[PDB]
Amino acid sequence: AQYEDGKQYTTLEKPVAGAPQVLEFFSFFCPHCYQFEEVLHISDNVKKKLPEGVKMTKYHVNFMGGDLGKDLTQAWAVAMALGVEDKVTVPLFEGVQKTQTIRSASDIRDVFINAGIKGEEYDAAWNSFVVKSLVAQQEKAAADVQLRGVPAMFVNGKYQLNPQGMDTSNMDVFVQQYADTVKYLSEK
Repeated sequence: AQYEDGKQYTTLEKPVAGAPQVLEFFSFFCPHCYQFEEVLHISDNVKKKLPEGVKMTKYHVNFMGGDLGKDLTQAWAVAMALGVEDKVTVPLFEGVQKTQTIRSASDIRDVFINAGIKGEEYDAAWNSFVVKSLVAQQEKAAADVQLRGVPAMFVNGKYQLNPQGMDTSNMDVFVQQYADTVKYLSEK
């Protein structure tokens, strides 16, 4: 067939109950994640082809970058809580990986301040239990899909995208295949 288990995607031995319909994992420290988001625009290309009524969820991971990596997961929680993901994703990626001007929790906060989030608003979110649960949710989701690496994407808690089974020659053909595969999986 055109889409095959073991080729464009794999199937989780242990399907995740109540998982987000489309779940992406990343780290702001992850070079391939920078490529996925800032050059390939995988998330956005996936979103453009998704069926009506299918939401995309994106979680950060702790295991790269030590203390700062965890600070970044907490800041991503803040971004989700405040609904400002599309204002901070690019400057966080660039701050960590392009300029390398993000070296502490304060440097992360500066990105939000510069993007127009009020200091009081950021600090209240940062120290909130809503954000602590969002951090825990991200960690629990990683456990649930038995996550080994990033970037990664899972559909309906059942299927794992397998980019190594797709074409890598033309970036653009790759991105289209990846996006087409997520849409196929969402309808499966």
